[PDB]
Amino acid sequence: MLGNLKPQAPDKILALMGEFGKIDLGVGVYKDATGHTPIMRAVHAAEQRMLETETTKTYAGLSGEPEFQKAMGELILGDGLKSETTATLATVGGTGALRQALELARMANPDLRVFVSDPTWPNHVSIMNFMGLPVQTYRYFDAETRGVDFEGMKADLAAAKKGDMVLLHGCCHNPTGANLTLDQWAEIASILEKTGALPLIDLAYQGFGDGLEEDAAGTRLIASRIPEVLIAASCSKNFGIYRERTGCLLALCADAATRELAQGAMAFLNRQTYSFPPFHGAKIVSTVLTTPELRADWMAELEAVRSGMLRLREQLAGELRDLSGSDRFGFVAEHRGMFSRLGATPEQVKRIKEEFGIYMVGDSRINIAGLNDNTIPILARAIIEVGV
Amino acid sequence: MLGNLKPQAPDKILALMGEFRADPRQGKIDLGVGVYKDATGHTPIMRAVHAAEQRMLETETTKTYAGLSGEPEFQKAMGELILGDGLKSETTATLATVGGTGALRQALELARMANPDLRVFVSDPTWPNHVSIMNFMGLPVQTYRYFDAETRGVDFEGMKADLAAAKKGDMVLLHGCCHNPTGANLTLDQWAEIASILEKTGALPLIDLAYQGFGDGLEEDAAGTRLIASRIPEVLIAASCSKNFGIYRERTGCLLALCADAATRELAQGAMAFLNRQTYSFPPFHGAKIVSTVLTTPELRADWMAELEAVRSGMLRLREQLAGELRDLSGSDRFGFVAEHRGMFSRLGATPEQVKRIKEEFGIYMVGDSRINIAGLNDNTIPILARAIIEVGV
Ligand SMILES: *Cc1c(COP(=O)(O)O)cnc(C)c1O
Ligand SMILES: *Cc1c(COP(=O)(O)O)cnc(C)c1O
Ligand SMILES: Cc1ccc(CCC(=O)O)cc1
Repeated sequence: MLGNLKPQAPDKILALMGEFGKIDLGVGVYKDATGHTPIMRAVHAAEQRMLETETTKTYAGLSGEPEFQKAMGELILGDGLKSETTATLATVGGTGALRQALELARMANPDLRVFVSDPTWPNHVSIMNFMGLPVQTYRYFDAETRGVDFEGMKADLAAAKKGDMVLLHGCCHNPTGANLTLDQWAEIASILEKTGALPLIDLAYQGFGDGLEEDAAGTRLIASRIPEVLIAASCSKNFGIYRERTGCLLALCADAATRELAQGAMAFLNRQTYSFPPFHGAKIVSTVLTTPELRADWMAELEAVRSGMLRLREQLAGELRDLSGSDRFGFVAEHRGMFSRLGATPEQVKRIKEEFGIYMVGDSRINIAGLNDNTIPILARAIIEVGV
Repeated sequence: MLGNLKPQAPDKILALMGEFRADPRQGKIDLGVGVYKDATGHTPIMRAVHAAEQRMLETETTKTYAGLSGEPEFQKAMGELILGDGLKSETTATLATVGGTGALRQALELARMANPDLRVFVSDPTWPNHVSIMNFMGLPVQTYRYFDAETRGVDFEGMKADLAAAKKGDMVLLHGCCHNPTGANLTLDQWAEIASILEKTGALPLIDLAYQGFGDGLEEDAAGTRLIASRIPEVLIAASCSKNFGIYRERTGCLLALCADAATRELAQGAMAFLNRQTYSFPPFHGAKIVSTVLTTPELRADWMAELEAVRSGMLRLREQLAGELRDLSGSDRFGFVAEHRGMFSRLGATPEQVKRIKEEFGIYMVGDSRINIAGLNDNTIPILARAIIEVGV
C-alpha cells in the first residue's frame, strides 16, 4: 500500500539550510553577533523555576491553560481584550494556529476562498493547497519601489465577498519586510466591513518591527472595527522558543453565544488532531508574562534585539549607498522586521550563492539578523558586483 | 460567519468530574480516572524524568528549529524500545508526533494518501477517541468482535470470523497491549493466528502501542507487536510516551512506518515529514528530548525501568487483592478475570443500570461502560468495590 505514496515537494526555506566563509541569510530565526540563536534570559529563568514548582505532568486543558490564554490575549489586544466574546486555543506553534484557523473557517463556511498577499509566506499556500481551499492573491509588494502597492491591494480586496477570508500579516511582512501604516490599516478595515470578508491575521513577529505595542496596533485597529476576527499568534520568535512549538488561535466574536460555539469547535479541533496541545512552551510564556520581574527583562532583551537589527539595516543601507553613490537601496532601511526582498533576479540569486557563497532565499529574501559589521561590506560587494 | 458553527459536544470527562465533585459524600470513590495515580492519589513525575529535565536545563544552549520529523536520537531510541534488535532501520520510517493521538491521526492520514478507498476495522469496543478521529476524517469504519461480555475475555472466534472480511488495502487497528477499555488481551499464540489472517487478507495492521510497560513488562508487552513486524512487510505503529514515561502533558508520541523496501521507506519518510509540516511544521521538542535522554543514559534508563516495574507490580498486586476479596465474598471464581486482565483498565461487565446503582448506593464512580482504573484502588477502597459489585448483582 505505502508504495503508492507520491513524492511530495519540500520546503524552499528549509531546503536552503540543508544546502548549507559561508554566510547564512535564509531561515527566519534571530541570530546574535556570534552567529548564535540564544535562549532569552527570562525564558531560562522561567524553565528553572518551572522545574522546581511543577509536581505533576498529568493531562491539562484541551484548549491550553487559562493563564496562557489570558496572557496571550492581553499581549496581543491590550485593553481591547473582551473576554466575553473571545475564544482562545493553545496550538502547536503559529503554523498549528494557522491550520486550526483554516479548519475552523471551513467548518463555518464550506465554500470559503482565501485571499493572500502577493507575495506571502510559502507555507501559507502549501497548507491551503493541502486542504484544497481556493487561493486568490491581492497585490501587495511594489517590485519597483520595494514598498507596498497599496493602490492595487485595495482594488483587489474590494473584490472579496461575504464568507471569503483575507490573510494579513499583523506586522513584519514575511518575505518582503514592506509594511502597512496605521492610516493604511484603517482603510483596509473599511474595505473589510464593506465586503463582509473575515480577516485572518498572522502575528508571528510582534516585537521585531517598531515595538511590542506598536506592532500590535494594526491588529487592534481591525479588532475594534470588525466584529469577527481570527488571529494566529506565534511565540516562536519573540520568545525565542522555536522548538517548543507554542502559539495560540484567537477567535474574536460578536456575542457570547457565538463565542461558546467557536470555543467548543476549537477544542474539538485539537481533540481530533492530537488530543492536548504541548504544555512546556506555553508555560514558559505565561510565567514570563505574569511575573513582573520576568516580563520586564524579556521586554528589555527583545528591545535590544529589535534595536540591534535596525542598526544593521541602516549600516547595510549605508554600505551600499557608498558603493554606488546612489541610494537605490534605501528601501532596506525603510523595511521593518527580519527580512527584506532585495529584488535581485533568480539568476542573480543563484550566482551570488554559487560564487560569493552567501545563501539567501530564491526570491532574494535576506535575514537581516544574519548580517554583522564584518559580513555587511562583503554582502554589499556581492550584490554590487552581481547587479545586472 | 462563525455563527454557523454546529455546536460540538464536550469531552465528557468534565461532566464525570462535575458529578463526582458535586457529590457531598464523605467516602466517594473515583475509578473513572484515566491516568495513573499513586497511593496518595497523585500522578508524580518519574525520577528519571525530573533528572533528564535538570540535565537539559544545564546543557541546552539554543532553542532554534530542530528536526521536522523529530530528532535522530529520539527516533532511534523509540524504535529500539519498541522493536528491539529486530529494528531494520533501512526500511523503518519514523515520525516524532504530538503524543500518541497525533501518531494515530498521522497514520490514518498517511494511509489515506496511499489508498483513498481505505476502510478501518476497530475492535468492539475500542478507545472511543479512535472512532471520533475517523468519523471526523470521514473514513469508513467497521467493527470486529473482541470483548466477551459473559467471560470478560477475548471472543477470539468472533474476532477471526469478522477480520476474515478485511480486504487488501483495509486497515486493521490492534492495541499492542493493555487493551483500553477492556483489559482483556491476546496471547502470543492468538497474535500468531492474527498475523496469518493479516497475511491472507493483505490488510495493513495499525498498532496502537500506548501502554508498553504496564502489562507484563517492557519486552513482554512488545511481544505481539514484534511478531506482527516479523510476519507482515508493511506495519504502522502509533506509540505513546505519555503513560509509561508519565509525561502526559508534554505530548510525546511516535509513528513508525515499517516498509517492504528502502525505496518505499523514503517515500513514507518524505510523506510523513510533509504531514507534520502541513499540520504544525515542527513537532514538540521538550518531551521527546526527555525520553531520548532517559533512554540513552544508562543510569537514567535503569532508574526508569525500575520505577515503571514497581508501578506495574503494584497494580498487579492490586488486581490480585480485588480478585481475592471478590472470591471470598462471592464463594466463586466468576470475577477471576480481574487478575487475568492486564493494564490499568478493566471493564467489569456491569450494565449502565448497575453502574448507576453502584454510584447511587455506594458513591463509587466509574465510566458508564463499567470501566475501572485499577490504580484508583487501595487497601481501603477494595473491600468497598467488592461489596458493591456483589450487592448490585453483577
Ligand atoms: C514564524 C512564522 C510562523 C509560525 O512559525 P511557528 O514556528 O509555527 O511558530 C507563521 N507565519 C509566519 C509568516 C512566520 O514567519
Ligand atoms: C493514552 C492512549 C493513547 C494516546 O495518548 P496520547 O496522550 O495522545 O499520547 C492512545 N491510545 C490509547 C488506547 C490510549 O490509552
Ligand atoms: C516550515 C517553516 C519554515 C520556516 C519557518 C521560519 C520562518 C521563515 O523562515 O519564513 C518556520 C517554519
